[PDB]
Amino acid sequence: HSLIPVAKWFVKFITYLTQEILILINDPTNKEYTLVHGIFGAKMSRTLILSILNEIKKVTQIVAKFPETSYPILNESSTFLKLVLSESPVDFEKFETFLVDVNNKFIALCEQQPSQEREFSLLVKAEIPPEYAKVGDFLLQYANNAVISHANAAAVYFADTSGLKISNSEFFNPEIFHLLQPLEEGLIIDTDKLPIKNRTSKSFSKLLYDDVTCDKLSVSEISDGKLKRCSRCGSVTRAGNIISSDKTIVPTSIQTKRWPTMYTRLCICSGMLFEMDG
Amino acid sequence: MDSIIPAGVKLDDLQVILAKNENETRDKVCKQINEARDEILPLRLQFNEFIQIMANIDQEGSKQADRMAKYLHIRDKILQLNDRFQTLSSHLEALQPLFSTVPEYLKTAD
Amino acid sequence: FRKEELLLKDLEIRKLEISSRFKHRQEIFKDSPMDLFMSTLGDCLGIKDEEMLTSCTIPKAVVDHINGSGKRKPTKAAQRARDQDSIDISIKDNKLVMKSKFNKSNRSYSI
Amino acid sequence: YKNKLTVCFDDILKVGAEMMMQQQGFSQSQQKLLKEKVKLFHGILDDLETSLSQSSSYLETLTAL
Amino acid sequence: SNSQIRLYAKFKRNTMMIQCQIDKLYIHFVQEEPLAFYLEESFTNLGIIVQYLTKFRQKLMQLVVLTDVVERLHKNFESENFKIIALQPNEISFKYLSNNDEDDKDCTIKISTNDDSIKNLTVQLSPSNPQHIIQPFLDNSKMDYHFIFSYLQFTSSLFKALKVILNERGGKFHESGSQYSTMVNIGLHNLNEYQIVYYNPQAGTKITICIELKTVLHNGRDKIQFHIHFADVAHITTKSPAYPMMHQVRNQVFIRLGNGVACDPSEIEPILMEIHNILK
Repeated sequence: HSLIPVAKWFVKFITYLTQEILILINDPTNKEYTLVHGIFGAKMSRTLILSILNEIKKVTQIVAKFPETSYPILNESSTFLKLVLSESPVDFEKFETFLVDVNNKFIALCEQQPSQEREFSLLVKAEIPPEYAKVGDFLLQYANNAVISHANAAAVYFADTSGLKISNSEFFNPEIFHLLQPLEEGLIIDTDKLPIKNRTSKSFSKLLYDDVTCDKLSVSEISDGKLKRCSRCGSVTRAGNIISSDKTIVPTSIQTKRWPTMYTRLCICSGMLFEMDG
Repeated sequence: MDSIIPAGVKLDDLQVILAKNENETRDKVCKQINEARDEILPLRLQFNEFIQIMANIDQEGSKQADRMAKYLHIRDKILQLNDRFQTLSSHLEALQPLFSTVPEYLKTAD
Repeated sequence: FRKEELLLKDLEIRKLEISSRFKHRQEIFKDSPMDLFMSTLGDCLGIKDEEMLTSCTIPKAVVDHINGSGKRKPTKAAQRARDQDSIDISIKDNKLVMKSKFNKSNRSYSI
Repeated sequence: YKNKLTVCFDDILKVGAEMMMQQQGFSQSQQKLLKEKVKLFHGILDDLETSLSQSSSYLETLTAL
Repeated sequence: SNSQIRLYAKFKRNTMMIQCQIDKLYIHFVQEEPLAFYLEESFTNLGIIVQYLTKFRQKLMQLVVLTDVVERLHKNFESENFKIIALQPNEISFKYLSNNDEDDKDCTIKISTNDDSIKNLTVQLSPSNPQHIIQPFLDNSKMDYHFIFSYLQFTSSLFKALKVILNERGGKFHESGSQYSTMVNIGLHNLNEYQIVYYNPQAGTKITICIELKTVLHNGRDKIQFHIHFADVAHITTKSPAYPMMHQVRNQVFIRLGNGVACDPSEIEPILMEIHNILK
């Protein structure tokens, strides 16, 4: 049951990259949307998603092979897992072949001309060197006919993929998201110089969504003071604590240690997690 | 109600009848088409209001008697909806003999 | 741990009761979409059938046959059929009666 | 047009019949079915209004002629 | 001797609303200081002071709310066509479109004032103004006046373009026997969309163009753009007699994703004419 909130962000993520495919075709000269090139260029990411799609098929096959029979009421979580995959706006099988074909084309190009900077460019720079300008044109042309032909073009463009918490501008509050002191004064800032409403860790970030299980944060979980913040990336998560009964399959007082207990002390970015002050 | 235009009468006979009587039936049919035109819009407005009520069913509800009142109200709403459907059916069937000449005129002019 | 067992048993009984409920409802009031809508919506609210009002009147033949207390005796096959069904169904004065067989308390059906 | 207006309001309840059946989240197919039903109801209302206006104009022009 | 009361008052700032005609209040501005003005009454017995004071208080609340409305409009209607024609205590006659007529009020706003603010701001639109087709929806919906002003400023260019389109067909006899079988009329669903359908009774064909207000995510922010596109019903095959012109429009147009065309309102009026260039 607890995997369902994670899967919502999993589907919400693949739609953002597919949305950028349609936008980039009309205007290939827009430099502000060059992030789409690097994401597909990463070599392990294409394999990593394929592995995720592989285990998703294995899990669904195993669940179909070994369903829950003693209690039909408990089949909702298993059934919902099948439904969310089929009801996705873009078919996973069509998207699976999309990344597979990119890997093969990007391997033959290495044999055509030996180069090691392109591996760095596709992973870190998220750009294509000017000497390989012809390679960039291939991504625009081929992506249109491959997967979009089997999906709703109008729906994906207007789909609500906002709130992905990808950019830093939507992590910290807009009041403090700017340079506060000149470079001569240094980079570290004493707390006393912060604005009065911005002198606490509660006002530093957007405390709306969770970062580990990708679930919406209710008012009860905000006010209990049991949530944690990362001192490195500004992430906020209530991991490592017992979840409320309303988030369980059935409201009950039984305490169960959920998977968020892995990140009790270490954040996702190897940063330290601390109890958020109230 | 009243059948000003007899059934089964030809178009030319209706033209001859219409040419006289100082257009009392013309006034009646003009009033009928005017009220149909002025009725078309309020039906759309109240239908949109019903859609808005249905969409906002999960708001402004805290007591069970509130549900009694609201759903009695909506059942009454569709009650006058069916009543208005019957009234517009009567209006169109009243003008049905008048409209019956149009197919004959079109097929003769073909 | 009998508490969770009885909760899940009650949930299964509820879902089968709802199944029988709508399969019977779709045929008893097939002629009136208004009546079906308002009946299922009121039962989603949790309204007892003795309080809500009906616009149309049902025939009395089904009322006589469902109980059989009239001149025609109920069929023994009909008795077995109503025994195998999970809901006791009968109509009193143009209105049917619905009562839970396991829980006699005010089972709220509201969402 | 007489039958279309009757069935459309019967179908909007029929389209919802399966919507509250599961209720007795929301499926995207049912939501888009409701959307297309309401938009076609509006469209046929507009078409009937245009037909009424054209028939009326024909009425005055034939009466004048 | 003159049996009159004048209540002189003065504005704290050079408010541009003083340039507008406020004669239909029966207020007089002072000649020697243009920020000063008086309210006026006439009396019998003088002792019933409350009648003149309450009428002055009412006229002063009316003026204050009118000034607030004018300031909000100036904040929201920053355009070169914005101008006030006639000033009245009970109605507003201002021009914000490109209508050439001086005395023709593009938008009429009726003033219904209460003890503290305007009870309701009803928007009335001139019949010559092409915006009059949205009048019933504005009347029956109690939306925010600022939101109504925002919608009007956002859709003014669309209104001008559709005005040109409808005036193309509405032209008088040009001594040409080109009795076109296509008539242009406006279809309306609600305030969120405006629809244009081309009636051809001779050919028995329809040309539907729907313009909806759909939100799209842009750089982490949601924006509203006009969704000019053919409806999903318009899955017209190659066999339709009228299909050539839809196919030409699709080939020459279909931000294009194949079906929809989202456009900036500052650029809708040239591109719509580009669509209308094929139509005309």
